[PDB]
Order: sequence, then C-alpha cells, then structure tokens
Amino acid sequence: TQDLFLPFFSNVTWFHNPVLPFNDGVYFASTEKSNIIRGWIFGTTLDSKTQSLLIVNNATNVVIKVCEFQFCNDPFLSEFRVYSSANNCTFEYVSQPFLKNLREFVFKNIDGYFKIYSKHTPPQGFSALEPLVDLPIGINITRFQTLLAAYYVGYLQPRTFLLKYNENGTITDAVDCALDPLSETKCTLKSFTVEKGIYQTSNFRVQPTESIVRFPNITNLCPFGEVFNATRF
Amino acid sequence: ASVYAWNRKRISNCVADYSVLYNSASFSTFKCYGVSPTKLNDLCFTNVYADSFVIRGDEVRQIAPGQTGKIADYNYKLPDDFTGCVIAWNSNNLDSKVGGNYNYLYRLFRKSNLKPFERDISTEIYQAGSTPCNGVEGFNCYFPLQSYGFQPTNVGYQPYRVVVLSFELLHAPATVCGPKKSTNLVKNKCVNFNFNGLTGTGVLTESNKKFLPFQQFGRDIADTTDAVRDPQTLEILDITPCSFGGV
Amino acid sequence: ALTQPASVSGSPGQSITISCTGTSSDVGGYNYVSWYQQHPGKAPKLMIYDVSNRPSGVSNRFSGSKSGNTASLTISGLQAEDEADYYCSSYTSSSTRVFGTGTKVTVL
Amino acid sequence: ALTQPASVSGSPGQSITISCTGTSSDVGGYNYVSWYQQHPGKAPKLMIYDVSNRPSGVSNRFSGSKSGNTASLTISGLQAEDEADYYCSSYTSSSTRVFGTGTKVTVL
Amino acid sequence: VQLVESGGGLIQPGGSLRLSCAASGFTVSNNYMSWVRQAPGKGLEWVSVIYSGGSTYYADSVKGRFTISRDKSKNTLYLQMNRLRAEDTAVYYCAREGEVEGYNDFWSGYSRDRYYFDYWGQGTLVTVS
Amino acid sequence: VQLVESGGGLIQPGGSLRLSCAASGFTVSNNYMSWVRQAPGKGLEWVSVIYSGGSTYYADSVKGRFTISRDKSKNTLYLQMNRLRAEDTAVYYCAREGEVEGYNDFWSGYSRDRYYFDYWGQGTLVTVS
Ligand SMILES: *[C@@H]1O[C@H](CO)[C@@H](O)[C@H](O)[C@H]1NC(C)=O
Ligand SMILES: *[C@@H]1O[C@H](CO)[C@@H](O)[C@H](O)[C@H]1NC(C)=O
Ligand SMILES: *[C@@H]1O[C@H](CO)[C@@H](O)[C@H](O)[C@H]1NC(C)=O
Ligand SMILES: *[C@@H]1O[C@H](CO)[C@@H](O)[C@H](O)[C@H]1NC(C)=O
Repeated sequence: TQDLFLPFFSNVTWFHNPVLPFNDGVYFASTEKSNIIRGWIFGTTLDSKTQSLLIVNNATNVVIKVCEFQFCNDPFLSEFRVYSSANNCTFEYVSQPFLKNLREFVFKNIDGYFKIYSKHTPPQGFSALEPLVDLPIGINITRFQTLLAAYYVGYLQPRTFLLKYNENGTITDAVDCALDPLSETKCTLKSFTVEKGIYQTSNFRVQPTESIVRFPNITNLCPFGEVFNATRF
Repeated sequence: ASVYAWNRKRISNCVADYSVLYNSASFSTFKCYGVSPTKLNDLCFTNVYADSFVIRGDEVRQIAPGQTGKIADYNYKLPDDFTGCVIAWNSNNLDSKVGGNYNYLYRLFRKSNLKPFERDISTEIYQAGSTPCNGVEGFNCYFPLQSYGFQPTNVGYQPYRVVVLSFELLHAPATVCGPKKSTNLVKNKCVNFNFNGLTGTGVLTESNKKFLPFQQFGRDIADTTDAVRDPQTLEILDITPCSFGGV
Repeated sequence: ALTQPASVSGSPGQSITISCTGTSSDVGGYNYVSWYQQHPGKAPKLMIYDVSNRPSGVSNRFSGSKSGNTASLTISGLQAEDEADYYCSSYTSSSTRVFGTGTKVTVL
Repeated sequence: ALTQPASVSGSPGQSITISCTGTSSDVGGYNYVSWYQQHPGKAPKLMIYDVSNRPSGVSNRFSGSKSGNTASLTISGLQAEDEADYYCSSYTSSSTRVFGTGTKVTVL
Repeated sequence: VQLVESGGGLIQPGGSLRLSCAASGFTVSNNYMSWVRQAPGKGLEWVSVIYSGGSTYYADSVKGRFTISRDKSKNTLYLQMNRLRAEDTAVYYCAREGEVEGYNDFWSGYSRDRYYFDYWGQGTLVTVS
Repeated sequence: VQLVESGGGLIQPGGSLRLSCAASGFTVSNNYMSWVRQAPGKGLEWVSVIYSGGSTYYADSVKGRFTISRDKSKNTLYLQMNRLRAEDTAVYYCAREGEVEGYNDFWSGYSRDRYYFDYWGQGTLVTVS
C-alpha cells in the first residue's frame, strides 16, 4: 500500500514544550509511569481566529474539542489555563481513557478526518498500531504542541510499504520500500527474502534542471481590439 | 448560507430516505454524478455531506464537475471525481423580499484561483495593481465580496437554492444507509446477501478467522469479499461461492 | 483643484472645446477624467467617463480627451438643449475627489 | 361539529390564542385543520392550513397548532386590521366538511 | 384565478333554484370544488363538495334536495337547489380546494389531499320566502 | 435605480444634522457611494465617499466634522454633519459610483475601478443660519 508512514530509520526529535510543525502528520511516543504526559494541542495559529483541536486526558474520560481556543504562551494542564473562553465551536467528543510503558501515537489529517492510531507496549523492535478514532473535524492543522517530560516526535511521509499480515491478521513485519536498494527489490518481488540474482527494480532518469522558454520577441500586440471592439460588424 | 460561506453538516448514523426528495417536483434540477437518483434507496454511504447555498444571477449551472466561471472558480468548486447529486430550485418567494434582500455575497475576483471543496471567509482587501495597500481599499485595492441583488425584474437572475449532496462510500464502515428492512440471516445455503450495500451471492458459514475489534471484513486478492462482520450481531461469516463447474 | 472657463458660447452647427487644467497627480497621472451636464434644477448627468469613452444612450457628438495635465470636452454640433453647465471630474488621487469650476455654455 | 368562542378581545402588541374543540375523528384523527379570516362584506381568506404551516403572502405573526382534539390559532402582535371573524375548518372525516362557530376578534 | 357566481335571488319555499359558478384560470376538474353558505350575519356552513371526478358529496342538511354538478365545456360549477326551505336563506360561495403541491412544499410530492380552501367566489344572495 | 434623499432644512451654525439617502435597485455596499454638494448657483464640490466597505474618506473642508455611514438593513446612505458653518449652505447629492463592468466594454474585466458617477439623488437643501 501507498500511505503516509514514518520512514524507517528517520531522525526523531527527542524533546524534553514548544510548538512543533504538523506538516503532513506526526508520530508521537513517550515512556512514562505516572502520566506526566497529559494530552495534545493541534491547530494553525491558535489565536482564536480559527478552529483548533485539543485533547486533554481528564481523570477518567478523554476530551476532544475543536474550538477557537486562546492558548497561553505556555499552556499546561495540574491546573488548566488554556481551556477558557471558547466560542461557537462545532465538535465535542468523549470516550474511554487513553494511555517501562512505551505509548505510541500516530496523528494524521486525511481529508478533514482526524485519524488517531495508538499502541501501548511495555525503542527497538516492531509493533503494529491499531486505529483508535476517526474524527470528522475538517480543520486545517499546521502546528501542534503537547500538553504537560520526555517524548519523541517523528514526521510521517508519503512512502509506500510492504506490510506482512500474520496468519492471525496482524501486521508482523514491514519493508520501507524507498529506504535502500535492497528494500526496493523486496517490493518488486513482493517478498521479504530475495534469492541471489540481479533484479531490475526501477529506472534511473536524470531530472531536468531548468525550464527555458524561447518565444519570438516580436512585441506587437495582436489587433484583438480591432476584431472585437469594432464599430461595424 | 451565502455561496461564499456555504454551510455543510456531515450526515451519519441515520436512515437516509431519498424517496421523499426524488419524487418531489418543486426541485428544478436534480442531476446526479456517479450515481442514479432512482437507485439511492439501495445504497450505503460512509458519509454524506449537504452543501447548501444560494446562487442567483448567472452561474446557476456552474455547480457541476468541470465547469468554470465566477462561482465555480471563486466561490464553490466541485472536484472532477464528484460522486453525488446536485439539487436546485428557485426560491424567489422565500429569498426575495418586497424591496431587495441584498443579503448574499459572492466573492468577486478572489485572487488567482480556488481548490475543490474549499471555503474561505477572509474579507481582506484584494489588490490587482500595486502591493502597498495593506488592509485598506485604495486606488487599485477593492473590497473582494460584493453582494447579490434579488427582484423578479432581474428569471435568469432570481435566486436558486442549491443543495449539493456529496456521497463518500469508501471511507469507513457504512453508517448511513437506505430504507431497507433487514431480514434474518441464513447460513450453509447459497444466498444473495446484502451486508449494508456489499451486494453479492454466496454461502455464509461460521468462521475461525479471528477478526480484530476494528476490522469489519476480509478481502481476496481481487476486489472480492472473503469474510464479513454481520451487523446487528457482530459475527464473522465467510463468503464462499456456491458450487459451480463445467458440464 | 480643477480650473475651468466660467462660460463658453457658440452657434448651432459648429463645435466647441472646453478646457480643464489641473495637476499631474489626478489628470496628468491617472486616467479616470469624467464630464457631466447639469441643467438648472436637475441633477447632473454623466457625459464622459474614462477620458476617451462615452456612456451609451448619449448623443455621439459628445467627445472628450486629455493632453497631459489638461482635460478637454469637445462638443460638436451644438443644439438648443445643450444649454447647461459642464463639470470636469477627474480621478481623486487617493480618495479626495475634485471637480471643476463649471462651464456654462450658451447657444446662439 | 366544531365549537369556538363566540368572541375574543385584546390590545395591540400582545398575543391572543383561539381554541376549537372537536371530536377525535377529524381534528384528533386527521391533520388538515385550517383557519380563515373573513372581514364583513368580504369573502374569507386562507390563514392557516396543514395545522402547522402558513400560506405565503401572509403576515408571519399568524400561527396555528392542535393538541389532540383541540385546535389553536395563536395570533401574535395584534394590529388594527386584524378585526374580523376567524373560522377553524378541520378535515372532513369522509367528505362531510365542518366549520367552527366563529371567533370575532376585537382589538382595543 | 377568478370565480364569478350568478343565479341567486328571491324564491318561494318548495320551488327550485340552480346556482352557477364560472371559474377562469382553472377548471372544475383540476382541483376539488366545494359550495359553502353563510346565513345573514352568521357562521359558515359547508354545503357540498365535488371532487375532481365522480363525487356527489353533500351535507346532511341538504341531502336529497341539492345536487352539485359541472359543465367541463363551459368550465362552470352548478348547484341545483330543489325543495328549498326557509332555513336555506344565506349567501352561497363556491370554493376551490387546494391545487396539488400548493405553496410548493418539497417534502410531500403530488399527493392531492392538501385539504383547505383556495380563493373563493363573490357570493350570491339566496332568500327563500 | 433610484436614490431618494431627506433630512435637510434650516439649521443654526454649530448644531448637528444627519442626512439620508435611501437607494433602491442597488445597495450601499455593491458600488461606491459618494456625497457631493453644490452651493446655490455655484460649482460642484465633492464632499465625501464611502467605498464598498471599510472606507471613511472625506474632503479637507469637512474632515473631523462630517462622518459618512450606511445601514445595510435599510439600504440607506447617511451623512452626519456636526459643527455646521455658514459656508456649508448648499444642496447635497448622494452619488452612486460606477457599477463593476459599466456598459461592459468587452475588453476589460471586473476591475472595480470604473471611477465615475452613475445616476444621482434628487438633492436636499441645507441652509446653515
Ligand atoms: C473531564 O471532561 C470534562 C472536560 O473538562 C469535564 O467536565 C469532566 O468533569 C472531566 N471529568 C472528570 C473530572 O472526571
Ligand atoms: C457561531 O457559531 C457558528 C458555528 O460555528 C458560526 O458559523 C458563527 O459564525 C458563530 N457566530 C455567530 C455570531 O453566530
Ligand atoms: C493466533 O492466535 C492464537 C490465540 O489467539 C495463538 O495461539 C496463535 O499462536 C496465533 N498465531 C500466530 C501467532 O501465528
Ligand atoms: C529579437 O532580439 C534580437 C536581439 O536584439 C533582435 O535583433 C531581433 O530583431 C528581435 N526580434 C524582433 C522580431 O525584433
């Protein structure tokens, strides 16, 4: 399949919080033991002029609201300060609570539908992330910020994968197709083990560097005023 | 809502009766793209939108895939793969008023273009000449909107209420369906099942394929279904074809 | 401001020119010089606009032009109805509009 | 038949309700209760129909409803022209139509 | 839409009287036509109603005495009154019912019912004495 | 297109006066609206102009004293005159600017500018004394 995945062996920005770009999706994982991580914030400008997603894990129930919030310079949530003066917003949501305990999250905005994936596991290794919710928010999100002390942030990219579904229907392995020449072979043969040989995976092609236009330099303007703006037809 | 700020409420988790709309005669234009208006009662959509607005003057027919003009390029552009219906009817006797209900804006000029299914309420001043003007309507910097004018004196220029139903039938488990009364399911017999629009013929059996709590149906190498989570019981049934062969 | 001759005169049949000198900001810089006709007791009427063009529904004898900082209304074939004052309204040069002093034409 | 109050009264500005009690056959069973306004010497005029709706071209202050076997015409913001009698015509219950006794409203 | 009436006047009890209601702008067969009378200074009493075709429905006060009819060619509505009585003194109105899809409701399509009264006639005086 | 004015009359210097210009057939927001006065037996002096939205532009002779406004609901153009003076004695006209694509010379498209004056109001007398 061709979808927005996290490219294998990518640089994840370990943070210890400032606002972070949410360019086309964001990976998120953090290992805690007392729920110091407390939610998220998503939006474009966060200055009450537009809508903005906001997730805060209340004691027992999650809270997902899309309101023209006014976020402080350093919003936090044990006293909450940003969730004040929300006007004329178009979404509310409550569900079961989220979250040596590694908790991963994938945040994708696909055609206005906010998709959240998660997998809490007790970071080498592999684990498939089952989907949690599909939020019909329909808002523009360009930056995001976590609501608080050590979390990682990886950005997704449109890179196709070769997902290996187990005999029980769970994703066991995956091949980042555009990671290295060997992995591109694994997509051509559609297998995780390739035999000794020489396989044609793709085709090299020098890309163009500049676009040159060479038109005649006769600067006469055609008499389209003499055929349209004429007096006698 | 005015065409520059068209409303949209996503419809889901209900029974959709398009009979009450298809047989009504007050609708002037009922054009459907990708679907037939008479087969809307037997379908199941993952999400159905309803983009309602009013478009008077010219451009009563610009609400269609692959059309250009001042409305379809600066106010409300539909994609080229549009799947849905476009309903319209003149509402001169509700959106007219005794004098003038100059209450609908249409966003002249905009900038260079507009992407499909996009909306913008920004009323910042549009500059066609020089840049200097910042939030001021100067010599060559016009207020972008410009209101509508409604009166019988203007048929080709009276308001036409438009509702653009946009069905998306591949995005999720089907949640809005037609008015079809469910029947009891029978197994171990070749039947022509209908699992919320998933039409097909086969013999349903109990299964051991342990579906995960989010997966709703299995699929074959081709675009044919192998297992289904039956509604109203959340049970996993296998679809094998009833026997065939040469003679 | 815009200066105009206080009055002009002519006989029916011939032509008359009407001048309007101003600065290089509005007439000499911009191109939206207009002309109007106002009969005593009536509201003015758009005679020339775009300083070349003429609004439809108006006698084609009316004609206008501008040479630099000076505007010109060249009426041709004067009739008896032409008796009225004519105001030259140029562009505004940043939204402070201006008008001429007025030229009361008298037909012989 | 349909029983109505012989007369009601009120001052301009406020609202007035008008009752019409009948059987469960036409008003309580069916949903085609209508209301009319007849000035002295004029033919009646359709005020309410479908016992919820109002015909276009009529002041929006007029409003109607029915609770079981009783119909209601809730006029709001009485003016001077409202002075006339009002008849409640329900459905017919197999084509023997009925009308109310009439409510002559008097505006103060 | 216009409805003009004629035929009423002074008449003795027991006689006969035929009323007329010429309808322009519509027909006696397009929408239901109904007769309704109003006693002098009194309420409104529905007299009879003829449907778009095949109905002779009357009121219990005028059954067997009045018969409603129409002429499609002349587009007129008629009401025979036989064996008149003193309690029939009233002004009679011919009322056209609601045209199908009246006021263009988009929820209910073309179901004729729309039971109400559209524009009326002018009314003619019937004095039985 | 119609433009009717009202509100002018006799007034003392230093007082206040609000003018009105109700416009039918168009709006105070479709095309630019401008006020222009004419002293008795004199030339034309542009008073002020409001653009389709967000402009309060006046003349140096009336800055800080006159304010131009409008009511979209009533479709009327207003002109407040505060601290009137003896030199403000004139008849005031409300002039609608050129609609976009005036007379549609099929060469240029929709650029609003079209700076000229379309049909005027009737004018109201303002005598400050
Ligand atoms: C969390 O959800 C809402 C949002 O603040 C709040 O009203 C509710 O009381 C909270 N739940 C708790 C405190 O258990
Ligand atoms: C109120 O909320 C609605 C829905 O988001 C929005 O369209 C509207 O602009 C808001 N403000 C007012 C004054 O209605
Ligand atoms: C599938 O799941 C069953 C129990 O749920 C387990 O016994 C079996 O090993 C699984 N199959 C695998 C891991 O291939
Ligand atoms: C294009 O430019 C060259 C270089 O000056 C000039 O010689 C030539 O005449 C130009 N073409 C035309 C059509 O004038």
